[PDB]
Amino acid sequence: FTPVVLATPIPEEVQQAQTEIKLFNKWSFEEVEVKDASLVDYVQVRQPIFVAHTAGRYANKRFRKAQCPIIERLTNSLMMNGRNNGKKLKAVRIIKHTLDIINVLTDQNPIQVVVDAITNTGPREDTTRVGGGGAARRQAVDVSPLRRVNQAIALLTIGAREAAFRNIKTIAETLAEELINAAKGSSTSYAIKKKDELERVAKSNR
Amino acid sequence: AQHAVILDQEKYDRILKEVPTYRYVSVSVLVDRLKIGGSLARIALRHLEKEGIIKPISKHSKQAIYTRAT
Amino acid sequence: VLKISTRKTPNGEGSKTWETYEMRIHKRYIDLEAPVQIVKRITQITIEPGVDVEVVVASN
Amino acid sequence: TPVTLAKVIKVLGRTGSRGGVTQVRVEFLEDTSRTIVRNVKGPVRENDILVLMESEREARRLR
Amino acid sequence: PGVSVRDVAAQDFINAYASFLQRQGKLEVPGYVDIVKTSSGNEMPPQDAEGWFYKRAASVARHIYMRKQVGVGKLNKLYGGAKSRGVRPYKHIDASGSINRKVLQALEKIGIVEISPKGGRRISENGQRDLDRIAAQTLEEDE
Amino acid sequence: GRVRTKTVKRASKALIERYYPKLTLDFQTNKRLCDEIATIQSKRLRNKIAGYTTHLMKRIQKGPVRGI
Amino acid sequence: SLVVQEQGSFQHILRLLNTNVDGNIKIVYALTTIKGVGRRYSNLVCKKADVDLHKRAGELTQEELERIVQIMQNPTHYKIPAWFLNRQNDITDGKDYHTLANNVESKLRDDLERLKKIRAHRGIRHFWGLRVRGQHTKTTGRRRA
Amino acid sequence: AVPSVQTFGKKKSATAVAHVKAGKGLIKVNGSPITLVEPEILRFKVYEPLLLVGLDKFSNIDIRVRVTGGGHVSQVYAIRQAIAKGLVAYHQKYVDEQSKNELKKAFTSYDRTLLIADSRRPEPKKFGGKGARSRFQKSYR
Amino acid sequence: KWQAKMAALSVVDRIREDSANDLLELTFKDAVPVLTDVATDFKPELAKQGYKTLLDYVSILDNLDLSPRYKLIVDTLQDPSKVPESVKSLSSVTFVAEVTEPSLSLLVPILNRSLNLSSSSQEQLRQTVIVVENLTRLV
Amino acid sequence: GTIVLYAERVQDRGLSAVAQAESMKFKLLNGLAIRRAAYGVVRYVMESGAKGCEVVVSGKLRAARAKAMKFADGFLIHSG
RNA sequence: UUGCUGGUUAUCCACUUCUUAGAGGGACUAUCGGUUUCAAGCCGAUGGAAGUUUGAGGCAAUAACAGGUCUGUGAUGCCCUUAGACGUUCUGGGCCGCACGCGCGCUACACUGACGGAGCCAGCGAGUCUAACCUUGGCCGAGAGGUCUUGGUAAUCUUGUGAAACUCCGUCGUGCUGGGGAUAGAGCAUUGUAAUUAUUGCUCUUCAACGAGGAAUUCCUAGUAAGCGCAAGUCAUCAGCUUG
Repeated sequence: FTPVVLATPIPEEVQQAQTEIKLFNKWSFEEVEVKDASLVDYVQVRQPIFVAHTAGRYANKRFRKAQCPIIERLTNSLMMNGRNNGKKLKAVRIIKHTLDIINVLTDQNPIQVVVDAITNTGPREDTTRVGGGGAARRQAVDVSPLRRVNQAIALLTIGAREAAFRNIKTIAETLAEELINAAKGSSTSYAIKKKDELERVAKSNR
Repeated sequence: AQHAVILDQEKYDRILKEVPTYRYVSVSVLVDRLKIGGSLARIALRHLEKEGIIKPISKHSKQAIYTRAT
Repeated sequence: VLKISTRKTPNGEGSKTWETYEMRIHKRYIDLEAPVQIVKRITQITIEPGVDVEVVVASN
Repeated sequence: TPVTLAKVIKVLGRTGSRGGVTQVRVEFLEDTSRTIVRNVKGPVRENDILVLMESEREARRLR
Repeated sequence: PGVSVRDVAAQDFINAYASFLQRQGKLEVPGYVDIVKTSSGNEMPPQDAEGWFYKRAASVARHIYMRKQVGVGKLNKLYGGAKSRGVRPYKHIDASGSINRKVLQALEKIGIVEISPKGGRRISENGQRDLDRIAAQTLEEDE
Repeated sequence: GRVRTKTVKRASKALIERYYPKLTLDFQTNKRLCDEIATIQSKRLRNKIAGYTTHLMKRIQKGPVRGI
Repeated sequence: SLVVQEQGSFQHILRLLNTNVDGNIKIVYALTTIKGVGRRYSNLVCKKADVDLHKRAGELTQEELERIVQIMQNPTHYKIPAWFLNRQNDITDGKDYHTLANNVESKLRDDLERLKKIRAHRGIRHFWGLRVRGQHTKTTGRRRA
Repeated sequence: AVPSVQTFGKKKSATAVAHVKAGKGLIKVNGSPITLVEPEILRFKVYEPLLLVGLDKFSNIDIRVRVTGGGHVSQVYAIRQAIAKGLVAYHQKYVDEQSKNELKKAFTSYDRTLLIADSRRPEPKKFGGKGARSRFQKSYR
Repeated sequence: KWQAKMAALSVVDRIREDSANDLLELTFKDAVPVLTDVATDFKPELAKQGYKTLLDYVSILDNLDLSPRYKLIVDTLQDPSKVPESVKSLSSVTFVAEVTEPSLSLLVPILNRSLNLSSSSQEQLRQTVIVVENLTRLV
Repeated sequence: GTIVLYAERVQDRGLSAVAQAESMKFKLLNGLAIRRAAYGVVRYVMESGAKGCEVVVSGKLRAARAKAMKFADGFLIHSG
């Protein structure tokens, strides 16, 4: 593809990818596209990135959070339960291995699996605790799509956290089976369970 | 201690016969088949890449990833 | 910057409010090559209330 | 399972006691010119597309 | 080309030079190897007991290659990690000084490191020679 | 909130009331006129008074402003 | 590393120093169920006895176990220096012992009576069952009785 | 004297000074090539100048970056800012204005603060809490 | 440099080809450890040629007692992972011939390795001490 | 011989807080009534071309309970 | 084959980008659009190092509280005592005493981990004149520490404080387990006139509850919460505290 040799030799795989197409850890960003209407403009494939780390100021405005690339936003939600606050390099390792496991099981480009897991796990209807006379009757409401992406990322990663806790599976594998089983949503995953519980409670209280 | 550790004779044939057909294979999967502790799963993961059976796609310790050979 | 942090209160009652006093101290140094008369002239002169001058010789 | 899409055309304000619900006017994507008023749960703005799981219940105010 | 030890990744070089020091044999290991803890902020002896002194010796030879000089105490500050003080919070604790000083004397005995002026210990000519030579060999191995 | 106090507004008003030529519509030149013809004891207050004079120039030049 | 064939010489729970040891765990940490030997002592003993540490404790041919017992209860003879021992400079011999399994509690009880007969404050405090090392006892230690 | 510039890049307390001169195409960090930048996840974070813009334009120039301050992560953002700003300063002073515009346009079209320093600095903490915003836990009897 | 050391190894093989063995046994005694240091060089080509030079150079030694042993012995002089293996095989040799300078000079680096190593077992330390005692009382 | 004391009459000696405060204190120790003494201080400071003066006297004054009286004139700032 | 990586408080020359600190500049919500009693303003984009009052503070009104402090004061009224003292000093103890209840915290319940090598990166500080402070370097010791010198009244030396979490390679493999390190025993050192009611540090041994915490309840909106250590205050020694 015409590699260039310069005095500090950059390896041919680094030039191979990174000069022409600005693909991921190594996975493409032309294809995958979102398979749901809106949840476009709130899942931010293309802009592509090279690593899922960025010191990005997405917090100081009301909707700049949607410009975070969806892999980095899922990466950011991994570093919690207290002891793991901070530690984003661990989180990039977990995402990197999760994407590679997802390429092994169901060959199928892993950013498609991740984006389809976001579209298939965000609750389309939820519930709010209105007063209604003290013993607060709960009323059903619709949801905004940024809230759907928010809740989908929290449901996925909290399912992986609860699943990887105290068993021989690492967290890249529980993220892998959670993202796979939520992708073509199999309702054995934690996230599809929680999503349909939220929708059946809001269906009961509409 | 829950029938998961040592080296036993039938498990060598069970590793050489059933680690093929495994799409994704790692430490945790060689544990998770009601079988080996993680220590001999790591030993057998290095041994099944020594010849034949598995391709490593991803290297780094605390997450082994291996795939079926072709 | 010399900082001294102390409680505001002489007793221990009240919400714990703290107070960071500080004294700034600025230094300079000028290397000259002067004859000993002109040394004496510039060393006695430039007295100021609140400036400290220290003059040394022999740059070895 | 009847899904529906609807574009937010005019956000009307905030309702609910604690204030997290949004009064939204939505115009349907498929078979348009029919606008309704829904209560959404999260952060919404105009030119979104809501997913309406049941399409005919026009909400007005929450306490 | 011309290869310094700076042109090699650190763990690759330290494995190559530590395996070389292992194999070749000019050792002077202290004898209290495999009884010693390498720190007071540690819990166990080093898990690579047949070895690990060549590991520390190789890392110290790379560490004096990259600086003007280091004494014993900077190696004790470097190789000492955090100590779990029981139920009290953790703290930085320096490593074992006899380990690092006998590393420095064991390297000084084989001509790698010489006691410099301005204190400390320096890399010498027959240290730079050998370290750049095996750095070129380590980069050669991956051809 | 960028509401400007009565110091900025009354000094800006008084600067336009006696210097309407000299006081164009550009901030960077009114910034120098408030340095020349007024004595303002700070740089930040100078920039604020100069910005409000430029603002009142911008709305004088499309018809009158009540007061000035 | 490498897989080994290993016919049925492996044994589960094995009796030494008058107690049981789980054969299904690695030797250095399987010997610590014996009282009086911990992680460091067992590590050094299993080094001095020329034992491969990558062995499970059930593998362990009886020459290795006999060496382990012999070094464990004669430790100054096998150059475990003096300071690696929990009964140095005793109070009757002035030699250094290493109290092993069903002896170590005995020596602790012996130690206690040697205070308690002498009526020193640490002994009187041990016999009341209160805190001994000068801890505050107002707020802590409330379910130990 | 070769046509050479010097630039710098910063993050929270990390600074990295680059010397960019004419040469054969070596990129060095502290003496060591840029393929040795480890934490090793953020390696492709520091490659991003060298291939947002083509791996040529580094063919004829030599970059040496020296880093100081910060930690293992903020230093990588410092040195990628150093490489990027140094390349656009070398193109400003010696090549021409238009090619400098094309590099700056490519970097700004990506912009992980590649040209502009990250303006965030740590907040001073206050009394009554372990942080800047946080407080100590109170009891209300 | 390694090419100059390859040249020196080639001319050492030239001298070992040329001169007679009984004259060469003094230089055997002198030249075992330096060829050990060359066969333990990190550069693998220099290591292979320093191994081959040592192999031929011990193969000129006229000893029927250590004649099948040689291939292992320089192998033990190559890597000290074989020093636990080498003493147990060095015990099983019927030492009927007098052990002068080269027959002992080919042996005693192996014994020094089994002495100084921390990797060596107390069985191997005992065997090596027994060997050096009977080898001092064998001459 | 290495330390030289120099007197100096201070100038515009009403515009110092220390001079007026120890003046007020002596006039009170001698036994002036409190309002009179404080108004003498405040008027002598405003005569000296001040911009303002505050004289605050706390304590018990012929009653058992402590009070305070703020005798002021002119304009004083408080913050900055 | 030009080359690459280093060393040399002066072998010289030049420079001030990085560092320092004097004097200045810079942002005023500038420009544009929307909206608005087309006022004050508000909302979005562009440009910008900076567009929440740019971020954080310091100062902070009137009137009060029977708020707290007579144990900060040679601030202080009135009462009490003043030689068998309520003054002052010395010796020993106590403020640590333990069926229990409450508040601030530290360490944990593990594999997003523990341990073992290896990588290796800060910022605010503070430091010895009638003295023994911060301590590099060399030897001794498993360690804590010891000993001989050296540098520094400090942008100079300690100190690039080579800090910790973290990163890589491994051992462990889900087991109150190698998570956890309480409790208790023996030994070696340091500070001190004096260490027992264990000052503290180190080594070996002992190996407790704790499997994510009920009712309740705290703090928090961006370099912020949280994790992580470092310096200073106190200090002969001792930080699980506070200030940064």
